[PDB]
Amino acid sequence: PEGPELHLASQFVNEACRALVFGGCVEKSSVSRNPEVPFESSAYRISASARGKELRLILSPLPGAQPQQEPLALVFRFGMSGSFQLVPREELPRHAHLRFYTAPPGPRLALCFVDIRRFGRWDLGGKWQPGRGPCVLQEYQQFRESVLRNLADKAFDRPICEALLDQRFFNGIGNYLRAEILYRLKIPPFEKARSVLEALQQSPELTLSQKIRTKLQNPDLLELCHSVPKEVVQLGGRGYGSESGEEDFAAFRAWLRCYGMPGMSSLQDRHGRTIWFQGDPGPLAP
Repeated sequence: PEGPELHLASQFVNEACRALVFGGCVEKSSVSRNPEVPFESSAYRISASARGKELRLILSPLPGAQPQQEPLALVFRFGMSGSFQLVPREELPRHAHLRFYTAPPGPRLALCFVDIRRFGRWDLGGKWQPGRGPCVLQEYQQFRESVLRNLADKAFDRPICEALLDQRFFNGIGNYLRAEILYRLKIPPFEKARSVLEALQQSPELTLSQKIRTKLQNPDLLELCHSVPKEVVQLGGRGYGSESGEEDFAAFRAWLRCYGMPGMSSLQDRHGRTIWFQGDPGPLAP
């Protein structure tokens, strides 16, 4: 999954859970190879945030809850089939591998991490993955600066379509977004990454008037690494976790200009991931 989905999933969790009280233990399926979550509280609130391709839950005991329990953070990576679902307690999905149950009063519900393929992962603690860079959606200025300061890194000797998947520098960008972003600027996917980005490197250097004149109609690649996934977010509304998936995917399908589209070219990169593009593949093409 890519950054827009993580963000939209966090939004869903937070808003669905804002007034719910959970209670008891956190239950893992026997089959899941992820870690048991040691946690017990009579009354706790669940909140979420996202950063790139990760989602962080925070489990926060409420006043007077027993036994004593510190807040506990958990960071998820969904994999191909992971999701969060809020379901009636008697309707637990088959492949609900981690579950949180509401306490009374009110209907008996379960927040579930669901994942048929079992490629999703969680770890104990709030820590984001070591080395994953700033989120392209939520941390744009730090993301941009981390790329520009580090352009001498060997990551930028690679073709731009491969560098766009390096999560140290483009946390949140995956295979559909790299296609869409490079297509907007018609940058060949196998141009050398540093050659594409060099001209951006060394705010209130240029004034707003000067940026309106020269930059507004000419967004750069790092700008688009933020704005293109923001389009998907806006498009997603509050559909995550609801019954609107058929309408939502039809809208997504219509939004794509390049990925998987008729007439576009495709090649395999060094990791066997398919890059979609129009026109010249660039000099470093296989």
